[PDB]
Formats: sequence, C-alpha cells, structure tokens
Amino acid sequence: SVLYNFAPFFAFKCYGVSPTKLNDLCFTNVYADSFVIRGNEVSQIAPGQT
Amino acid sequence: PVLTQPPSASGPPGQSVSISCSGSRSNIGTNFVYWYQQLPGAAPKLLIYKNDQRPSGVPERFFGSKSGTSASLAISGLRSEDEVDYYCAAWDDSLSGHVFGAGTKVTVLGQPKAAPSVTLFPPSSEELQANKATLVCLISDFYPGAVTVAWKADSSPVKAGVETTTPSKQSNNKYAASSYLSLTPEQWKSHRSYSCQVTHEGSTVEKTVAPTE
Amino acid sequence: VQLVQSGAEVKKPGASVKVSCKASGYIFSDYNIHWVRQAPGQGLEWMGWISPDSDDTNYAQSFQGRVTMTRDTSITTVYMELSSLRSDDTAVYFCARSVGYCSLNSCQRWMWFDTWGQGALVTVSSASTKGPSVFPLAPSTAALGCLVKDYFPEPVTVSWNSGALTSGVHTFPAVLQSSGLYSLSSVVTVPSSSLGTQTYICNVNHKPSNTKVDKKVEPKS
Amino acid sequence: ERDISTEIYQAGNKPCNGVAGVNCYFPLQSYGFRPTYGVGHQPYRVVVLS
Amino acid sequence: ERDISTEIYQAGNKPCNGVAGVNCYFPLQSYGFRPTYGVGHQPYRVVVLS
Repeated sequence: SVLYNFAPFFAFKCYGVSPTKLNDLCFTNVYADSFVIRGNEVSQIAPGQT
Repeated sequence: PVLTQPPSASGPPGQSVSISCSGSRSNIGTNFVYWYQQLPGAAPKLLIYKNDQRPSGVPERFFGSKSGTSASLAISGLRSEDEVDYYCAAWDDSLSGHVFGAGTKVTVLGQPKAAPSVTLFPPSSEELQANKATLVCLISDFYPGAVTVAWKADSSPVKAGVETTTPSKQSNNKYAASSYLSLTPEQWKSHRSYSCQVTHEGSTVEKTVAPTE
Repeated sequence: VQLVQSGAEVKKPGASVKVSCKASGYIFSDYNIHWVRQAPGQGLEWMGWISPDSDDTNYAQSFQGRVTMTRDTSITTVYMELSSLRSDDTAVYFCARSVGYCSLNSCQRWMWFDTWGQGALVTVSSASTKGPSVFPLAPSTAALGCLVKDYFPEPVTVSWNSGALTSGVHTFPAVLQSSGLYSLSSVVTVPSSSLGTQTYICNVNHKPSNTKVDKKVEPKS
Repeated sequence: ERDISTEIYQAGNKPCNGVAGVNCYFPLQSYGFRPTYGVGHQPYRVVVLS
Repeated sequence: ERDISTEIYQAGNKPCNGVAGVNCYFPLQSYGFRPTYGVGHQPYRVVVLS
C-alpha cells in the first residue's frame, strides 16, 4: 500500500503474477536493484528484447 | 471524435522537440494511438505502433509514449527528414472507425529577404485585333510571402471578377504569386493607363505602363 | 510490395466516378484493405474497409449511402464508386493495406496501415472540355510572357521554340476561375537587347484534347 | 455463464473508468494466429456437447 | 550478472593496452541531462523487483 504513492509511473507492464495479488501468496526471497537510464531506453528493459 | 493538435511546432537542430496529441475519454485511454508521417508528394509510412516500438528500418531517435488520455511524440535530430508533417492516428467507438488529427507542421530555426519584382504587362495589339484584353501583372522572386495586389483604375480601387492564386515554393525556396483580371477591350481602351501596385512588407513598387507603351 | 492504383479526372457533380486499386505479390486472401482520402488544406479522413475473402462491408458514420464498395476477387482488384459528389471533395484517395484481418466492430484497435500505395488526385467540376486557347501578350533585361486560357482539363506542357529554348523559362501555377475553366502563364526572362533582334516562339500542348497550336509573339512599339 | 464486457480492469489504488496504460489494462487480447507457428499455437475449433 | 571494467575495448586488430586509438574506444560513455532535452531524453529511475 506504500508502493503507488511514489509519483505517477511511466511503465508498469508486468509479465507474470499480478501486483494486486502479491498479498495472497507469501514469498521467501525477493530481489531489489535499481539504476537510471534515458527515457528512450525504458522500452527495451523487458524479457527478451534487443 | 477528432483530436486537437498544434498547427505548427518548431525547434532548432541539436536538441529534441515534443509534439502533443490530446484526446477524449473514448479516443485515447482505451484504444491504441499511432503516429504517421508523410513526405511531400509521396505516401505515408509507419513509425510507431502499439505506442512503444518501431518497425524495421526506423532509427531509434523516434520515441513516443502516453501516460493518461493524451500522447506525446519526441524527435531528436532534425537535418532533412523531420521537416515533413505528422499525424495522430487513433481509434474510437463514436465514429466506429479510425480518426485522424488536424495535422502538425514541423520546421527548423532562414533566407534573406527578396524585394518584389512586379511587371505589369499591357495587352498586345494581337489581342486588340481579336477583340480581347486581359490585364495581367505578376510578382516573382519575393520572400516571405506577404503580397497583396490592388486593381487600381488610376483613381479608385476597382475589383470585379478578381482571381488570385497562392504563392508556390519553387526549387530555390522562393515564391511566385499570380493574379489576372479580364475585361472587355473597350473598357481597357477607355482607361488612359493602368497600374498594379503590390504591397509586400511596405516595399511598394510603382509600375505604370501606357496602353500604347 | 507495390500497391498501384488508377485515378480519374474532373467531372460534373452528381455523377459516378470509378477508381481502382491493384494488388500483386502478396496473397489477396489474408489482408484487409482500407480506403482513406487526403484533401489539400486538411488532414486524412477514413471511409471504410472490406475483405478480399468475404463479403464484409462497413461504412463511416458520415458516408452511409453516398459511397458503395465493390470487390473483384478473380481480377485481384478493388473498385470504389462515389455517388452524388459534392463540391468539397477534391482529395487524394490512397489504397492502404493493413496487416492482419478483422471483421468485427471492436477488432479495429490493433489495425495500422502498414503498406501504403501512391494516391491520385480527383476533382469534380462541371466545365466545358476543349483544347487550350493562347492569349498574346506585350512586354512592359526585358520581360515578356505567354498567356494560355480556357484549357480543360489539367495539365498542360509549355515549350519555347519547340524545345530549342530552355533558359529563362518559368511557368506559373494555375489560378482558379469562377467560370469553371483554368488559366496559366509562362513568362521568360530575356535580355532587352535581344527583344526584337531575335524572336521566340511560344508553344503549348494538351494531351487529353490531342491538339497543338502555335503562334508568333511580337513586342509592340 | 458467458460474459461480454469492455470495461477497464484496475490494478491499483487509483480508480480507472476510462483511463488505461499505467496500471489498468484492457480485458481483451487478440490471438496471433499464424501458420508459421508449430503445434501448440494453432487455432483449434472446439465445440462442446452438454 | 553485473560487470565492471576499465580496460579499453578494441574494435580491430590493433593492440591497445591503455590508449584510445582509431579503433580503440573507451567502453564507458556518460549521459547528458539538461532541461533543454525533451521528454524522451530525461533520466528515469528504473527499478526492477525479481
């Protein structure tokens, strides 16, 4: 609930489990890493993109 | 329905410029929006489809995206290809078909000013022996286009059966306007002279010629 | 691949005009086509789409009975018919092919016009069709021009001395007339010392009328 | 029970009724039925009997 | 898999061991972030959760 109050987003397309059902299934290990890129480079950050 | 687009957006080379395309609730926000450009005197092609990617053969400098009910397109690098116009293609349910924008004209941030050269041509004797007289006066090699031809019968602006076209871009990026006005031969012969005074940015050139030259 | 189409010429209002688009290379049973028009001074407008493998027909919300579709599967051509042409319809019609296939109303969200074809400009004006008439002109380097009037329809080709003179030749765009005809001029820039010593010839050709007229321009004293 | 609807499904705290793209998605998605695919992507016409 | 390096990449057969020649280019190129740049040329803090 403290995820969607961090300014309007630009890309939130997801390729798997829904973000609203993450509370219903309990995980054991989640990874977190961050970086900054140009706005023309957000598009190719995807599974299997050139 | 239709979409609101800026009539003209310009930017100097070396950086990027943004083109906006707004929409209603059922125009952009529920359906995909596409970007089309067309060369002058040619066919349009495909640049952006499904709002994020590009087809093969398209450089990576063309990027566009949308956030809410409006979409924006950004282009970086304007040397010879971004002078063409752009269109905002989308789909809706009110018209039950594809809708297009008004059109955005893209230019760059330059030519020297050219003085107008008006030449009033009186009708020849070959026209007079064929009972015809068409008074013509044309303005060529002027930039920018701001000409306004006045048909003066030496004491009053008289306009009757006036035809005036638009200036056209030649191979030297110049303009050449044209304006004719046909009359009966006796009415032209009744006038003692004629003048075509054209006002191009205040530099009015007087051109008065006799019917018998 | 190539998507060439056949255009038309000027005509009286209220009649029917036939334009056709031809397809080749790709198989004409999997791709829908779209028909869009582009008029000067405004943007592109959409009318409808059909299918080559079916009898599907869809219309715009503004053109319900004015335009009708026709399909020719064996000839691999599509024939467009316009009925009751108005005054504000002088546009360039483009034969556009879209990838994929759709027939339902809600299917059109994923359609983009991928492979376009060259367009042709068609106009509907009622005016006398005939050969051109050349109007002599007198000069005001001395500049002199040649005037051609009431030529119908567009276009015309201008030549000087049957092609022997090319330097200084500068044609002018066609003006609009209230009588329905068209006018054009060709003004050349010659030196004033050769205005009467050497005399040029003004020529014009009109292919649809299949006529040629020649004259002899002479400056007046 | 059949269900035909084109309403946007929301997946965030913000409500969606006519806006989509950042956290709300269109419920329908089209099949890419091509003959260049193999076995597991061909369109199978399935008719049921109850 | 992250990767950090400093050595100069060689695009040809010229052995570069500390210099940047015609075919030897520095493999780390910096961004440029100005307000003059457009929407598609701005830094976005892209963070991914796995």
